[PDB]
Amino acid sequence: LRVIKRNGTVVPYTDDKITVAITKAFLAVEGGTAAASSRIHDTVRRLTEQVTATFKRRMPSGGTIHIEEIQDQVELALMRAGEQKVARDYVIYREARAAERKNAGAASDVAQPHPSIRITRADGSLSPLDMGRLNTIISEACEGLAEVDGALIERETLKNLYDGVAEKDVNTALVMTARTLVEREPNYSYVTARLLMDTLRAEALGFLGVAESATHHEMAELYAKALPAYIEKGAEFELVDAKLKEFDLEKLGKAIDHERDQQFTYLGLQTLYDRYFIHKDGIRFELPQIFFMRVAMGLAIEEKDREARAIEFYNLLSSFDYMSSTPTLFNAGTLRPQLSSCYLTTVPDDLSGIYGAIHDNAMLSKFAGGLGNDWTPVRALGSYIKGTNGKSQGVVPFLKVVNDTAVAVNAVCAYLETWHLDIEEFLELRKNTGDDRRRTHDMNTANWIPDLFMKRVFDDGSWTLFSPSDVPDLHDLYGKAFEERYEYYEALASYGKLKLHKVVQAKDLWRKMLSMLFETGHPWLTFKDPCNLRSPQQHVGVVHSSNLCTEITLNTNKDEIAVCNLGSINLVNHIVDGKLDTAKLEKTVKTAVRMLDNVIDINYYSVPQAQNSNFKHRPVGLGIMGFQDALYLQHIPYGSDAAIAFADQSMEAISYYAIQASCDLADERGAYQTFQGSLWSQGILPIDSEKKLIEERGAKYIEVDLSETLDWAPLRERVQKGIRNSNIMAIAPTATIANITGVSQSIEPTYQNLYVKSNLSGEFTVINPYLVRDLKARGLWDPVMVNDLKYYDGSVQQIERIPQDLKDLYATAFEVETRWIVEAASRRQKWIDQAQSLNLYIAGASGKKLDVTYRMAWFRGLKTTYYLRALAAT
Amino acid sequence: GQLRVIKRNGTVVPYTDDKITVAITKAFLAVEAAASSRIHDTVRRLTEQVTATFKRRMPSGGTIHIEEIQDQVELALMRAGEQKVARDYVIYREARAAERKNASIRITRADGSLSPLDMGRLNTIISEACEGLAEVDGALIERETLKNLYDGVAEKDVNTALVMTARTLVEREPNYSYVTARLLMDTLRAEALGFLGVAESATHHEMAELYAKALPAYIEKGAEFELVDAKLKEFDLEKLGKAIDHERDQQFTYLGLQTLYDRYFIHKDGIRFELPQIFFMRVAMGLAIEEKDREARAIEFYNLLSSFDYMSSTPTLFNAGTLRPQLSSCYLTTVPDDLSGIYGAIHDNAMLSKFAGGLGNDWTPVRALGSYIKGTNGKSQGVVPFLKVVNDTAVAVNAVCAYLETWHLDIEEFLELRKNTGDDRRRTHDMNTANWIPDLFMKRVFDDGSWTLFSPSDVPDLHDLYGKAFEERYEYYEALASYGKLKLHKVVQAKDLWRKMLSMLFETGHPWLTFKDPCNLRSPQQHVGVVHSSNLCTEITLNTNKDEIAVCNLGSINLVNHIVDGKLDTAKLEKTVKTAVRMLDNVIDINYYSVPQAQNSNFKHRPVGLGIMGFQDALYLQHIPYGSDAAIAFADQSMEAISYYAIQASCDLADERGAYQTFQGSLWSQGILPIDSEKKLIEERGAKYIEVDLSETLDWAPLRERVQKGIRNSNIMAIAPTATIANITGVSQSIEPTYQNLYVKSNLSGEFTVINPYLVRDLKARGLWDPVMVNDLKYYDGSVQQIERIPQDLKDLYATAFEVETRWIVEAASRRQKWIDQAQSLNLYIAGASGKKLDVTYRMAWFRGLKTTYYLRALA
Ligand SMILES: Nc1ncnc2c1ncn2[C@H]1C[C@H](O)[C@@H](COP(=O)(O)OP(=O)(O)OP(=O)(O)O)O1
Ligand SMILES: Nc1ncnc2c1ncn2[C@H]1C[C@H](O)[C@@H](COP(=O)(O)OP(=O)(O)OP(=O)(O)O)O1
Ligand SMILES: Nc1ncnc2c1ncn2[C@H]1C[C@H](O)[C@@H](COP(=O)(O)OP(=O)(O)OP(=O)(O)O)O1
Ligand SMILES: Nc1ncnc2c1ncn2[C@H]1C[C@H](O)[C@@H](COP(=O)(O)OP(=O)(O)OP(=O)(O)O)O1
Ligand SMILES: Nc1ncnc2c1ncn2[C@H]1C[C@H](O)[C@@H](COP(=O)(O)OP(=O)(O)OP(=O)(O)O)O1
Ligand SMILES: Nc1ncnc2c1ncn2[C@H]1C[C@H](O)[C@@H](COP(=O)(O)OP(=O)(O)OP(=O)(O)O)O1
Ligand SMILES: [Mg+2]
Ligand SMILES: [Mg+2]
Repeated sequence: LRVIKRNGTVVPYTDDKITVAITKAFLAVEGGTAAASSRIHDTVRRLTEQVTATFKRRMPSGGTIHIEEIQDQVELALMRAGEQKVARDYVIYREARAAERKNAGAASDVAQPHPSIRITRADGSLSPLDMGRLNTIISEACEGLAEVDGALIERETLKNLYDGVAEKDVNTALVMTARTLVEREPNYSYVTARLLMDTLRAEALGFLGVAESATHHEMAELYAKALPAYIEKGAEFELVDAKLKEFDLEKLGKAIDHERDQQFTYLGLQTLYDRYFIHKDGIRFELPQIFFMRVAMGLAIEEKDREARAIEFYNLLSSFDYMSSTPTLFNAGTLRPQLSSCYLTTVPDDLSGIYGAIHDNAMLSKFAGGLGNDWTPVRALGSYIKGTNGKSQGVVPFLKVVNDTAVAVNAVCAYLETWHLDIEEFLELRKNTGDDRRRTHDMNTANWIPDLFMKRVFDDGSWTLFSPSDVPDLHDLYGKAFEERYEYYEALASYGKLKLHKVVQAKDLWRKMLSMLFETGHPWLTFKDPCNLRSPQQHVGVVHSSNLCTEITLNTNKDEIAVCNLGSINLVNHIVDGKLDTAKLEKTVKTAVRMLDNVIDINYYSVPQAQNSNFKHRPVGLGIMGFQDALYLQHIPYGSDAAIAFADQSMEAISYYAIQASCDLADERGAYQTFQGSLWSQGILPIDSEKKLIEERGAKYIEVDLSETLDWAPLRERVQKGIRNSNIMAIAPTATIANITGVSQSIEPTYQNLYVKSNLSGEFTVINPYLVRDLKARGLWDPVMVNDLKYYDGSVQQIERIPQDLKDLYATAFEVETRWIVEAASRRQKWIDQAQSLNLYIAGASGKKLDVTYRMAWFRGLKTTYYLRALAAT
Repeated sequence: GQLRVIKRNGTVVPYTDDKITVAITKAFLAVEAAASSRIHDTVRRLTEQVTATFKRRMPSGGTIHIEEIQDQVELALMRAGEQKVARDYVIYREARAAERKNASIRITRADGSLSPLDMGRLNTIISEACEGLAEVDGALIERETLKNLYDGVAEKDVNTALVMTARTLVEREPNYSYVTARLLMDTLRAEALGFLGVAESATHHEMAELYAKALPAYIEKGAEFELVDAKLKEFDLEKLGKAIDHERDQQFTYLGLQTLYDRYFIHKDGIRFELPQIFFMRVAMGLAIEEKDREARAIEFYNLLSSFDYMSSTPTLFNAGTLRPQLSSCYLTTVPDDLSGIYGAIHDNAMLSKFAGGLGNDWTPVRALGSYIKGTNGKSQGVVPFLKVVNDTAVAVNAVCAYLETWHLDIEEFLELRKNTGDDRRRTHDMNTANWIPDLFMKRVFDDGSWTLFSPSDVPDLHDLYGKAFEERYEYYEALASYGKLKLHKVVQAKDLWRKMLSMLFETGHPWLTFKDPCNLRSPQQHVGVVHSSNLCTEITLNTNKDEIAVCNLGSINLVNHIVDGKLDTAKLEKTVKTAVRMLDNVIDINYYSVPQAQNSNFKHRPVGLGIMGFQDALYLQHIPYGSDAAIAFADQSMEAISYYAIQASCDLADERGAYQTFQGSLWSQGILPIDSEKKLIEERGAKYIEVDLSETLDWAPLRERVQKGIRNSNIMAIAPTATIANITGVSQSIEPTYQNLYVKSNLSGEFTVINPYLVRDLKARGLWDPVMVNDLKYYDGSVQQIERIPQDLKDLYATAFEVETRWIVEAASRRQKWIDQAQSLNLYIAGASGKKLDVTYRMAWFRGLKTTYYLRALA
């Protein structure tokens, strides 16, 4: 055994040097009277033995170890023996002599580090790294952001570079060490996006022949030069609609604001660049502000004032005040643009029309469309079939054809009404096990529940199943009319005059519905009668189901496939110093509704009955997003009366402006064809729809708040003169567009304040930017807090240092009681003419808890519910 | 209690685990990115350790300093092996300490009002607490206590701070034990005098006048609440108040005063209103309640108790002077061989244990497994199923020791009743056990003979026979059984059973070894009964029958107070013994008897048991090592003188009160004193099997002549364990050698290390007491054998229990037993664990004429 001295030399391993060292430390804390002590000597030689033994235990016949490796094991032996005073003075003294070595080494230091790395160009030529341009992009990137250190990033980058780096991976190196900093300061996310933009500018501009490279503020003059170059190459490759050349590109080139690139989060820019920016040969040649300008232009190709409206639409989009739906963003400004990709259908009870509906499913899904299918009219197991002289097997064998079409065309949701004789088989279609002939693992399902069924649940009544072919009028009836006609058929079956039927207990079927929702996630629960009694289009059709995402309530028939034309307001951009900017909200809603009305005319239609319904009724669906983040800005916890109040009044405000905007389009473009007879014609607004719903169903089964903070009487008058759209509002999921704009999803509570993305190199944690901002004000943002958040997967509950006001404000989806989410949705639904996609989160998971929850959802006048997220751990 | 942390700048905050967790976590994070997931869990363990250490150090709460916490955090990290984190914690902590160095008090009275701290009174109570003590520093106490105070500190917590400060200094200078006690007295005075209303507070000097005022108030208030016998009002309370000596409160050690305050001083609604000297006067008055000259005897008894020259037994201290006083709580019974008497005996156990009494049960007469029962036509299952009922009764009434003779056919099951594993129906985990060993059995061991087991129902006379009559009769039954004339029996080798007995004593601690024949042959009462067993603690040898439950009336002499100038003070010793024997004879008459068999035996035979304590300390004051012939001679001659004065005292009481009812026929009437009965035992057993020193130093012949004229007590002497009364008087337990010279008292008040005060005094006298010596003693757990600086004479003197050869203990015990008419509780200590060493140890105990042995404390 030998030891590597501090500097090179090798010497034999001598226990004495260890024994002397430890003895020095004992004699330092004690006096000299400890010099001759059997105790010290016995202790030291014991510590020296277990140290020397440790080196023997890990190695065979001799070896070599570092001098510091021995010092560490000496401290270990002293420490494990509980020698606190001797161990710490050993550490202190040892560190004092390390300081003298470190300092003396720095005094004798010589400086060589030079020159610089040579950046390799694409053509293969070497070039010295530009330090001036490197400082420019990182400074313009840290511009306007707090607690960001540009010099810190430049130093950490400069480390991981080698002679012969390419300018390609010099930017990625800047990005790599920029997102590693978002964990301790979220504002680096903006810095990370601004650095990545440098690659995009070089990529796009170099492709367009404008410039081989450029900085941010250099875009103040280059965005106008790049736009006409972009349109010319875009149309050349048939990636952009040639009609866009009819715009005044010089005027639009000046309207572009290059500073809005600074708004992007890293995730938002990645999203657009990966999937939305136009490209050729893998090269993205569409820059972000030109992307927003393309969408604006595509939405204005038929406006009288092309440029003025295009600028109005570009300003709304590029500022993140509002964001068009995913299909609009992707296809606006391109040939035959699919601007809407959400449809509702109803399937007729004949074989030709069944397979006509299968055919429509395939065509509508050819470009990623989502579908709701009303299958209630199709006759159930045991029904007679003339011509065949046999008996039907019901809807499920046809749903299997639907299921395999969805697989073949690359989602769809089937709806069935609760008295349908196939309902029991329907509830089990998504079980993991069992007969596969009775499963549709690639198709969604939803219950179309009449009020009467829930009434029978509340009252422990019975419930009769029928085949629709024996009761063909029930599906189209609703409200009192349905309940009278249904009880007539019920009495008929009890007197043997309607053979094909099944009597069950309503509570038993209800329990089966909730257990399948819990076990399989399906079928979802949607309510037929509020969707129909509150539909503004009752005079010209019937709502036969909702859509794939359960927020749309539009009529369907033989000649009408309803189309959802969607967009969402960004509530975050309408919160100022803690308050809702009522004034700015009206301006954004007015422009949003116009853009959505334009979508109807520009949209390219594949099936004629989808064009027919859109042109006849002109429904749109204006939603919201950033609700949870808007609560943060007001310091309102989602589980409070104050959040329920904000949800009520914010929807009432948007609703007023949205309805008012539709009146303005009616003055300019004329009311939609079927306006005459609609609820709007009768002066029955959504707030009035709630009142009549309570009258119809009865206060015994529904209770909803009816408060109002605005004056609707003047608007209730102007609406009767005409509006442009049969439906205005719908709150849909906003997965992509919330990520693009950097806000929370629609109305969802935060699912978790922390997530650990891991998809390239290492894993990068992302923490709720609002949570960290509040923890700074309290002075509670530090390394230990970060280590606690990871341990608790982002939950601020049960960490002592956070005060209770923040534990409540940053409660996660599974630690907010479900009643808050339902009551909030209930008050938003008072002002929405369609519905809202409502995910529910339930910890504890019991059939009892599901019962009280979905009874409450119905009792509070909700039209739809969506996914159930259930945990049985609590 | 409330754990309060004192900041670096005086302020006070509540104790919060989180502060420690955050600090330790920062150090973990300073070292390390993916393996950082285990930080939260390991840190929470380390925090829990630290919090548990302060809970264990301050179970009732208290104050603590930041730097004290910091040191416990470091120690916790260091013991866990977190070398990287620990060293980084140290470096950072020192860095901040470097940075820091460069860059009034009011009290909350019980009524909630505030007032500045009376510095003047604080100086006086500290100064008066240091009176007469060397190496005590009143200024240090004041400065160190002030560091632990703060603005708004509760009144009581000031005294607590004083007591805690003084208590930690006990390990540096033992006299601080007296300081700690005297400082504690201040809260006792305020608590008691405020309750009685004679004063709201008082200093020690003020008690010179206030004790006399507080005695009448105490008797009246106590009598009113039925906590004191109303007859104590008949005493001249003025004359007894003047007799109280306030300076005797300055004698208390901290442990002794704390013991009296927690468990003895009369209390009402949680308030002790009985002060120490009043406590001793109540006991004295309680023991003098039937005396002709009540005041003179009460003063006589008060002077004996309050001086610590002698201390009555715990039950006497508890209950003397109260209504229906249980002054004795130690009993012996014998269980007859019939079911009604078996359950009568169990009924007696419950009744006698109703107030913490201890019991010795003789179960030998109950017939063994296999015996015929004419109740039915079945077989007995032995004594153990009934011992199970005894066990459950001890548990339900919560202390009981069952005795079984060595030929009993259930003995092998009896030997295993305290094993930790096995069938619980063959175990009695809450009941003690002891062997009742005949001399013949040991003779068989010495000679490697056989041994036959019988059921007592076939040999019902053996248990009461002893000596040569037992041996003749036993060998008759032995031969009778060898050829079929005795159905139920079992032959074994005596050596094999003896090995099992010793193996069970070592592995389970039970059963103990006691010797039936020395107890009976030397009993003064052989003419009226038979000793059937010893008691719970193995020091008492008294007769029992169906009409007589024996009662132990006990007290012990403090030998420390009878050594002056390194020599035994026989004049003072004579005075102490005479008064002590009187007090014990009074206990018999005053004691309330709930069982008539107990009253009958006490009134007929009037046995008492005067013992000793402080023997080890008495050796220190003479510089006599326990392991030396000088210790044997002191053990011999000190008990000889005590026994002489005690026998003389009992003659004096017979002159005054009459001899006890069964005196005629006793060994006393035959002129057979304990020294004579020892010589008789030698002749009876045979010199081959016993050897005891028979030297005398006193002139016993005239006393032998006087004893035959009449004595007051059938038995006089017994060395009991003195755990509590030795702690009250601050002396070593009974005859035990020092167990350890250094240990950690882990009380509910906190923790403090105690160091042998005689050892510290001798080391100071030689200039060897310093911090290095302290750490040497802590390292070696009090042992001085491996400390080179300590001279050899002190190494011998301060050897501890496991370092004194067991032969020394047995010989000293053998010499004491020459003079004692009953027995002595004798613990033995064996460091070398082996059956061979156990064999020679307990053979020697029998061979040296010992009556009993007690616990075996062993190591391997
Ligand atoms: N022969 C050896 N074998 C093993 N460990 C050794 C040996 N010599 C030294 N060490 C270890 C034990 C101590 O922790 C430390 C010794 O410190 P020290 O005696 O000062 O030696 P060193 O390497 O620092 O040289 P120097 O004499 O200048 O101090 O290194
Ligand atoms: N006064 C002291 N207090 C505490 N520990 C000490 C003291 N003196 C020595 N030691 C311990 C810690 C050191 O590692 C070792 C002494 O070796 P020493 O050579 O003086 O230090 P070192 O090896 O760490 O540095 P260097 O040799 O470079 O001066 O023993
Ligand atoms: N061969 C078949 N296999 C399975 N289902 C069938 C078959 N033929 C008909 N059906 C089902 C599909 C429809 O739900 C229902 C009605 O079928 P359809 O072709 O429309 O007859 P129909 O409408 O001309 O006459 P009717 O409705 O009066 O019986 O029967
Ligand atoms: N209230 C408390 N309860 C328990 N331990 C505490 C408390 N305050 C501090 N500590 C202990 C835990 C660690 O050993 C150490 C941590 O020091 P620290 O948290 O910095 O307190 P501090 O007195 O130094 O105040 P600060 O550092 O905030 O000025 O002190
Ligand atoms: N960076 C660190 N490295 C190692 N240990 C640390 C570190 N930070 C804190 N600790 C440990 C030791 C510190 O005493 C404690 C945190 O207390 P801290 O307030 O930072 O210092 P301190 O309490 O010793 O002095 P002060 O509080 O007066 O600044 O936890
Ligand atoms: N039912 C029983 N179960 C167990 N042991 C019993 C039972 N009855 C008696 N014994 C035991 C208890 C004694 O040790 C022994 C003698 O008891 P017991 O029959 O009451 O005495 P005895 O004197 O009245 O009758 P015996 O004529 O048999 O001596 O038998
Ligand atoms: Mg060195
Ligand atoms: Mg600190």
